[PDB]
Parts: sequence; C-alpha cells; structure tokens
Amino acid sequence: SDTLSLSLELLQQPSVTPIDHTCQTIMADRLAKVGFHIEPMRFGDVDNLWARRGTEGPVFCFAGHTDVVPTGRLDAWNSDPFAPEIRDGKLYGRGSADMKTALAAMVVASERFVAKHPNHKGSIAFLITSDEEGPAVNGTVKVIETLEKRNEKITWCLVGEPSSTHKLGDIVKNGRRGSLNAVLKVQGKQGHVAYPHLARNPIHEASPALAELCQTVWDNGNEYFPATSFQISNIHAGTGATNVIPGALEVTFNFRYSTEVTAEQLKQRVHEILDKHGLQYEIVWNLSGLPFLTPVGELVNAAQTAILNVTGTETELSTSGGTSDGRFIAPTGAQVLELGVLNATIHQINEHVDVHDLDPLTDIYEQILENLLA
Amino acid sequence: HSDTLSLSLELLQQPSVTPIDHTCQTIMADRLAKVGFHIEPMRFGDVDNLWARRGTEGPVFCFAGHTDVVPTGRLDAWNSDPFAPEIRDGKLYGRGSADMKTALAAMVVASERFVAKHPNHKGSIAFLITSDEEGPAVNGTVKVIETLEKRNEKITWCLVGEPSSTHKLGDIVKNGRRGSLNAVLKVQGKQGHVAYPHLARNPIHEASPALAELCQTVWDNGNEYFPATSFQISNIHAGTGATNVIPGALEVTFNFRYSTEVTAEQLKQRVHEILDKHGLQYEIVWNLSGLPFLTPVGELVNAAQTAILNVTGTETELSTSGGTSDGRFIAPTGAQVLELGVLNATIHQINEHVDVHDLDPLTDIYEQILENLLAQ
Ligand SMILES: [Zn+2]
Ligand SMILES: [Zn+2]
Ligand SMILES: [Zn+2]
Ligand SMILES: [Zn+2]
Repeated sequence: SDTLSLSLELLQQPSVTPIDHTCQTIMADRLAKVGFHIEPMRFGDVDNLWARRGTEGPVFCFAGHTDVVPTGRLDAWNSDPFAPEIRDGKLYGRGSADMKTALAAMVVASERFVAKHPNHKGSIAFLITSDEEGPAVNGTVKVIETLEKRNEKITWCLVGEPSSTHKLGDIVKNGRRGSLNAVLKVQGKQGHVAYPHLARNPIHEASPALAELCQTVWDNGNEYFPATSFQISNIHAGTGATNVIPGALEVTFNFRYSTEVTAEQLKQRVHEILDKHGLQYEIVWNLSGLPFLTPVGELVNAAQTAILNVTGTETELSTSGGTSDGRFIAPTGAQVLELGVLNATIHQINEHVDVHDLDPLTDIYEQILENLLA
Repeated sequence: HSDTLSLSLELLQQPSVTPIDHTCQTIMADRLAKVGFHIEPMRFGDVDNLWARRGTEGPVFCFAGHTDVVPTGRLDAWNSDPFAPEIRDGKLYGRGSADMKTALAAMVVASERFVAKHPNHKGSIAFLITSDEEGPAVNGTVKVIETLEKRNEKITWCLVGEPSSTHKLGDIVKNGRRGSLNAVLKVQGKQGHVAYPHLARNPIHEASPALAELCQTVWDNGNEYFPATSFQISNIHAGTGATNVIPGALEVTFNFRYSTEVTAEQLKQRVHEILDKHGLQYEIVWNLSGLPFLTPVGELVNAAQTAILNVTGTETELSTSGGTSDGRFIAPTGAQVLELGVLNATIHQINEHVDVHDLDPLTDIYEQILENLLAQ
C-alpha cells in the first residue's frame, strides 16, 4: 500500500497546530514529479501549499491540513502518537484519521491518475494548510485570498476530512454549521478559603451559570443542519494552594450553530444568561467559521458513483460534525464536498483508522478524478 | 523606629513561600539566643522548625507561629513587590505582613523586653516556629510535638500569633478551630472532538450540576461553639488549551472547614453520595488537614483578656471562626491554646497589609501576657 507507506511518513512528523514539520515538503516532492507546480505560501506562523497540474479549467482541488490537535496525556496512549504502528488491522497515531491518511490517498490517487490518464482535461490542485484546527487566520483563508486576487478559480474542491460514520463513504458533506468561540473570564477576589465573606469565589458564582448553559436548548436545527450545540473545552482557576480562593475563572467554550441563529443572537443570549446570574466578567469572542452550504452538482454526482463502485454503498449528504476549510473555499463558488475515513476516533486518545479503508479511499479519490477529468 | 516594625521588615524581605524558611528562623534564633533561649532546630524533610526555650521548669509558656507564607504569583496586581515591604499612608504592605510575620516580630520583641524587665521570671518561655503551616504540614509543628511528647516536655499555655482580630486589635481571640478536610476530585470523562460529543464524555458538563449542588448544599448549622461547616472550591482544571477538543478529565480541589456537628467520614460519605447521584465516574484523594479542636478557658484567656483591655480598652471575645492553625497539633498535648494577632482582613489576598499603628500595641499585649502569667 503506497497510501500506507506515505501515511506513515506523514504520521511520523509531529505537526501540532500550526506546525507542518516537513509534511507539505514531503507532499510537494511527490507532486513535483508528476507535473505539479509547487507554490508554498508562508503567512506568519503558518505554512501553506498551492500545488497545481494544468493551466485550463475545470479545476479540481484536493484540500486538507497537515496539522493535528494536541495528543493529551502521553501516558494514556498505548503507543507513541507520533510513532505510528499497526495493531490488529488498525493504524494508531495522532492524525491517523484527522487527516494524514487522506492526504496520502489524495497524493497516490493523483499519481496513479496522471499515470493512466496523462492528457486529462482541466487542472488538478492541492490546497494544503498547517493551521486548520486552530485560529486559522493565516491558513487556507490567506491562500484563497491570493487565488481570488489573481482570478484563479476552483470548480470542484474535495476536502479529505473524515466524513464517514459507520463505513467508508456512507456520508459526504457539502456544508457545515458555523463555529463560534469564546473565552470567558469571570472576575472574583483572591482571598482565604476560611474567610469567603471577605472574597469572591468565581467558581462558586459561575457554577449555576455553566450548569444553565450546558442544559440550554439553542435551536432545533432545520432540514439542512443539526441543532446548535454548546461545549466547554477548557476551564481554569487557581494555582495550587488549597487555602486560597482564586481571583479569576477562565472558561473556554464553543457553539456549532445552524442557520436558525446568528453569531450575534448567540452572543446576546449568552450575555443575557451571565447577567442574570449577576456575574462580573469579560468575554472575547471569535467567529471561527460561518455556516455554509454549497450546491449539489457534478462533484456530488462523481462521488456518488465512485463510492458506490468501490464500496457498494449509497452515500448520503450531511452537514453534521465540525467544520472545515470548506468554509473558506465555498465563498469562491467552488462546489465543496468532504469525503474521508471514519470520524469515530478523531481528536481522541489512541486515534486510529482501519487499514482496510486506505486503498479503497485511494481508489475512490482516483475514480472521482476519472469521472470529472476523463 | 519601632523595634517590632524593624524586625517585621527584616522577616518580610525573606521570600519564605511554604516551605522555604529563607533564614527567618535564624533571624529569630539569633535574637532569642542573646536573651537565654536555647535554640534547637528541627529539620524534617524540607521543612525547618525551631524549638527555642528559656528555662527548664514549669509553667511553660509557648509562642507559636510559622515563617512560611502563601504564594504571591507574578500577578502584577501588586502595587509594590510583595517581598519588598513598604509603608503607604500608615499601612505596611507585603506578603505575610498580616499572616503572620508581624506577629512573629512582636513575639520576639515582647520576649526580649520581658526578659530584660523580669530576668528572675518563673517557668519557661518557648517558641515553636515552623516553615510549613500553610501547606501539607506533615513535616512541621506536628513533628516538633511528636518530639516533645516523646521526651515528656509539656507546654502549659500556647499563644499562637495568627491574625485573630476582625475589626480592631484583640477584639477576637480563638481557643478552638473548625476542622479542615481537603480533597482532589478527578472526574473521568473521555477525550474527543467538541463537534462529536456523543462519541466522547465531557467531564466539565457532567460535573457542572454536581458542583453546583455542592456549592448550594447545607452541611450543618454549626453550634454555639463553632460556625457552620463551609465548602469552597480552591482550584479547577480541564483541557490543554485547544478549542475543539473535549478534555478527558476534570480536576477539582475543594475544602471543608467543619464544625463538631459532623465528622470527616460523614462529609466524605455525603460527597460520594452526591457525586454517585449525578452518575459521575471519578476518584477522590482525601487529606484531613486538621481535626476540630476546642481547648479549655483558663489562665491564658484571663491573661489575654486583661492584657488586651489594658492596652486597647477593648473587651476581647472568644471564637473558633476563620481557618485553622498549628494549635490543632498543640491542643492534643493538653496545652491551653489561644490565638491572638492582627487583623485577618487581608490574609491570603493581593496587596496584603497591616495597620502600622497595631504593631507597638500588639507587642505590648504579648509582653503583658507574659507578665500576667510568669511574673506576678
Ligand atoms: Zn481535519
Ligand atoms: Zn480535527
Ligand atoms: Zn498563619
Ligand atoms: Zn495563612
């Protein structure tokens, strides 16, 4: 499996956002040998790659990221997350599902495709970033900004995110809910634990609020998007002393919202709940991504037939899960479709992917090239 | 100008964050040694301790206290360096300025004056000082007492210099304290993607309602001797910093200051009862810092009431409120215990400070306590 060997090379590079750690170079060196122009695009602390074979339309673009989320408790892993290994037909390692394996399949499919169909029409392109998981202010958004400024349009973009639920290709995504982040800093007053009346415990004041937020029903979603969901990712207060009341509480949370609400409606409803609990705080909001929905067209069609032909599965469209760089690509007018491995273990400890899906996914991606460009 | 202020500054300049003594006990010993106190340093683990004693016969009066201070943190919220003591509009600012280096200084100066005035005093005077009172406190005063007890060296009266006062100097003295039970609760979740919560277990979400209940729970109503049991969460942590990752675990550090209406095992049983109710998967590591204690009202209280009234015109009042102290380790021996010090208004806070006008009076009080117990 050429996909497996390339997967391992990428998986061995520790690439926690926004580190690339040679990943885009490894890819570029492959692509450069099969007629792709290599155009790296550094933006601050982020590395990006625009690779393109052909100068005429239509333009098919494979999108993805080389960065991975933090590993977590290193002693909770059964094997080093940056030392990939197979164990009972399962490939373990951070990025094994989200999404270094897809990256590899896109490259091998591209190579195999160019070999059997060298005089194909249109162009094939790769838009790869090293900051998709984080702020994403210097990633794919800046690449698009550059492409748009020189009128370089993408017709079809297939983001190799892990779209599947139960079996490979059972789900493909043409849209996504929005993503709204917040860092809440609740102010109290540092003091002695045995003299709470002379202090303000932020953990105590915020408790009822966090409890309320966690149970609050935001919307019921709609026929295109699941309901808005609330999640607290981080919470911190205190430095260690058991007899000291902390002066502040930091709470980091996020909304994945449907088109039934706007970032502004959510913000206002959240301040309204914090005000209701008589809190003294400050929030720093950040709109990570807008809800988006691209049209169902030939990319969806090419993918329905490729999936059915490789796996015998009837795929189903969805906007579920997280979001992707498709939010920065969709505004250009390209049809966006996400297709990858199972998302069962993404961002989890002992993240893995079934080896039996690597070659199929590679084949699926190859056949999509054939249906759209030959 | 004040000898008490002067020594206060000297002690204050030493960054003695639990359990680093940073020469404080040496500063104190060098002075006590010049007025007949034998100096017996007792280092246990990484904790320094001082048993200083003048005399070999009873009764035995003991000044107790700690040189360690709670952490400062480079918060920048400090108007002046916490280990660079200074005065502003008659207030001495610095970490430990109230808890409790000013008292240490006052005890030493009172001892020096008492000895100069009454060289032929009866009984003995001793200082039992530790560098770990604010922390785990396993290698501190508890060990000194283990040592004294094993060689039948008994303390009659023990005056702890913790900041006992509420509004004005010596308005409150404490002969007892509530217990102190600590816990580090680790709620076990399952790390994952925030947008795929059904495939994970957010421990912050699960614990949220349980914590909320713990904060609103009525543990007891206390009694005529002790205020009601209080619960406080001191620290809470989950997640590395990523916004799209559900953390695998939540760590919650909390404490109970409890009355004699409940026992540590009763509290422990209700907490698990409440956590299990919310269907949490967790482990708790408990640590009993101190048992509730109440010593008898005797000669020491009488000497303190008199001393205080004569110095400030204030009638002190008994109490077991606030936190706890090393009296919890001295009380089991039979010593009458009484805590008397400066205001506790700013202890464990940023910009901790003490009203300078209380230093000389506190010193006079200590000296008079000595006079009322060991002179006539
Ligand atoms: Zn991804
Ligand atoms: Zn991800
Ligand atoms: Zn103290
Ligand atoms: Zn203290």
